[PDB]
Amino acid sequence: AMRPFQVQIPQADIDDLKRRLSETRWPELVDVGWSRGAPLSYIKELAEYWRDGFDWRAAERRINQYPQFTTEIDGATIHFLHVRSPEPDATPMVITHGWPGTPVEFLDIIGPLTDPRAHGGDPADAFHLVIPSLPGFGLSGPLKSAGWELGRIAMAWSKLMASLGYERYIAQGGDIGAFTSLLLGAIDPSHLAGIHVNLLQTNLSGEPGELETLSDADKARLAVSERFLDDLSGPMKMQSTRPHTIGYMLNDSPVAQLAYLLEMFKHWAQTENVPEDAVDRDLMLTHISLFWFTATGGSAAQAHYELKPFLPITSLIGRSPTLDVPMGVAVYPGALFQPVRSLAERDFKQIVHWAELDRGGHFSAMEEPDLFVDDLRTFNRTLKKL
Amino acid sequence: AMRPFQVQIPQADIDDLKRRLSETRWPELVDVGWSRGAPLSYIKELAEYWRDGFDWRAAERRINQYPQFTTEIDGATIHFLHVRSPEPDATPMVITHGWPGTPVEFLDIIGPLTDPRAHGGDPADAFHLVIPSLPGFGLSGPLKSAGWELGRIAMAWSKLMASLGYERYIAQGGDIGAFTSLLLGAIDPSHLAGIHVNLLQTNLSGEPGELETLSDADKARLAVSERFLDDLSGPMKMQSTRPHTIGYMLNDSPVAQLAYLLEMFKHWAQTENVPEDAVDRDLMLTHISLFWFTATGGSAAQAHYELKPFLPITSLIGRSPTLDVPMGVAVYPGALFQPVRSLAERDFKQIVHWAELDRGGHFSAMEEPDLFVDDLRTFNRTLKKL
Repeated sequence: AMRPFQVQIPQADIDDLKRRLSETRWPELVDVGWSRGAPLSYIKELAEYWRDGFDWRAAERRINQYPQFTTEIDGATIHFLHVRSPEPDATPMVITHGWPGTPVEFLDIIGPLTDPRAHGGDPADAFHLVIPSLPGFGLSGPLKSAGWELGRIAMAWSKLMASLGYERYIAQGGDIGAFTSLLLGAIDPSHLAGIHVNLLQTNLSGEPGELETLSDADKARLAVSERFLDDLSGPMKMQSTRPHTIGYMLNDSPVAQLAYLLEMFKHWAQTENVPEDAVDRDLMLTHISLFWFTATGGSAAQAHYELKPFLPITSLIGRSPTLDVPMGVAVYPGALFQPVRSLAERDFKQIVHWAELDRGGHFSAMEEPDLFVDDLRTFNRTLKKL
Repeated sequence: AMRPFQVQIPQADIDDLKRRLSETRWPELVDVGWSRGAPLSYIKELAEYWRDGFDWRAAERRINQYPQFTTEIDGATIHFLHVRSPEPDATPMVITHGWPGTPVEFLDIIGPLTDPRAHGGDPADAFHLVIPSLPGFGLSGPLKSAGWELGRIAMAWSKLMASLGYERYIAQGGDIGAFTSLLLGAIDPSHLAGIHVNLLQTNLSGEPGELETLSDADKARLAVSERFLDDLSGPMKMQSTRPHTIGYMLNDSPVAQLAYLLEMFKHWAQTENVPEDAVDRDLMLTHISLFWFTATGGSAAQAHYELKPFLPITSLIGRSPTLDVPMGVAVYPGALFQPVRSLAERDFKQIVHWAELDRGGHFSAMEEPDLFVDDLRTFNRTLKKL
């Protein structure tokens, strides 16, 4: 049974965040720009704005315009947005965030996807949207028990869609949400209209002849991963081994929680100089505040521990089980991993949609809502012609 | 010029630590023992003892019985203990900690090393001790500028010993202190009586015939490293890429700083169930408080960034430059890396002392002061016979 939910942060918690922000003990660090983490000049000014200018209550209102629910599945609380189109025949779609994600990434796409008529679009392009928070993340709240490996998440998701009455839906996502959607392919193929992933990593099989078949451009695309592995993989390594330790390090300092996530907003998102290049500052702070207020820094960190075998820091080699479900792929230029189509085609036998976009990074929908919407609309048009 | 120094933590800073401790926002985490970080039951009780029972002023007094100084070398403040033996002909020795080290590791060995006569030892075994804090660590205070690669540390150390009037000394250490001492071998061989390392990692060269020459036991010893690399390397990976981020995550929460270092006291030290198995709790909290009070969590983290090329997460392969300086090696069973003698002999041409101890981990002197003292005494006796 679905229990109506609204975000309502107690006033005392907001007061506590402001107190902690003004009392931050700022470290003495050398100025090397963003090279070793957020520079003091940037993070201090942002932290001050976070305290003095950011309007949490307004952000809370913007989120609460969307119907939300919580339900219990397999021993965990799951929070989700459920936004019905005014078109009854809209195509159901579950959009799943990854780490460090929240449904707030998707505020800018919800309107256009669910109500295209009101956004100058074709009413035939409508979706009904389900936007859940991963177990242990943000509004789903912290975990009371562990063991949430990918297959368990996928099983949960199929139960959710089934109990909402959706017998045919699209599974969409990036990062953890991409894996979840891909696993839905094996777990719930009879109810899956299609899978769409906006972040795809393609592994070499490890078999001899494969490399020779790749062009210089394919190989360069595979080597893109080297930036993440060398420079950006620290948080994933920490979370895949000691997520509790990360918890202690995020839960008791707002600036710690800020500084940690600024890494993704600077480098995972596609930026030039600052996070604001890619994402609106108030949206970013909304996203970040969710983690802080829900105190799920540590519980969310558990996901990397649970998904260790799937981590690119664990292995970049090996065929995935074959997948016959209609599939769409979107390649964002700033994505940390870049898929090679022929490697993708090796395992995924019904890729019906392959799009290469010219801007946007890791948080694709969040960074480039219009591109993302146009893309998903095109994909669904293709599905309907099958 | 050497400026007399004493540790004197302002009372307000102690009051601030107690306030922050009682106001800790404890994360909701599942109970999986130590598997994913410090369990809540352990860290909460320790944090309460830290606030209510631990006597910082007493720890401060114990440290201040040793003459200390600060001096400026190559643009950085260096703090050091300087403990002269009552034997004027004692052998000078510089003992260098690593990460996450402090001179407090050595309180239990200072007396026996400098004044063996008073400790039932032979006065001929005496050392004069120099015990510096690495640039950016603890009592040396945070860095105002970066660029502190190993060679720069070694150059600094040779300048320090020279200006203290020591024309012949032993360089001793583990971890960063081991590398520093080994580099002193190339940088200051005319003033080096010998090098002693209590943590030695031995790299394969990468050359063909080498593996065949190793016994099953040698190979098993090389594979010991797998525990560190798989399970314990997160903090080093984070610090080698984003030490500022780590800074923000340690500087504004005592419990964060506690939880982070508990990793080393649990797993790097040789324990069975708890840190207290290996190290006295009050000594541990003294060590940990140093980082907190000096606010050098972030500045110390810089060392992994600066020493990236030397990191075992970076490379485990390649010959080191040949070294002809008289060398001593001590192998502690709980050390994270275990040296193979024949690999050591490959590069180090005058190993005169090789000892295999039966207890103790990473913080060898701290965990097993009597073994460590007996070992260094034996080593120096060997040097004198050369």
